[PDB]
Amino acid sequence: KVFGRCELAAAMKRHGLDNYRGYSLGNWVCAAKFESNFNTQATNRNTDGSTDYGILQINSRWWCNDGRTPGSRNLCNIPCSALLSSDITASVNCAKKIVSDGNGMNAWVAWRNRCKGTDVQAWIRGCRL
Ligand SMILES: [Cl-]
Ligand code: NA
Repeated sequence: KVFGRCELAAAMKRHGLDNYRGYSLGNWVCAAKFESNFNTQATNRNTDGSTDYGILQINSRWWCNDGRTPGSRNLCNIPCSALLSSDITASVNCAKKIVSDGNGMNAWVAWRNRCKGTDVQAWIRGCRL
């Protein structure tokens, strides 16, 4: 599923991400834009043999089991394919763990490089939330 900006903003808010660990909703929307272009089906292989899955590109090195990432962890206790559903529940629940790992949203290098320090309000402008 390719979400619209406001559709994703609404879903993320419903699932408790607005101000989660102090990160406003626009941060999460911005992160999803640059991680996946709002596409739940997005997958991308990392140089180390892990893969990133879903709207927030969650990495199999640490967070989910994809059956092909040796010597990795599954801290969200899920198959990575669950992170590709039209329904973002699994991605959101796992993201809540990630953002608590010590680095906050810096865990998403695309957030740090493209969203951090921006007028993130722009991402939810116009949306009826
Ligand atoms: Cl933080
Ligand atoms: Na894993």
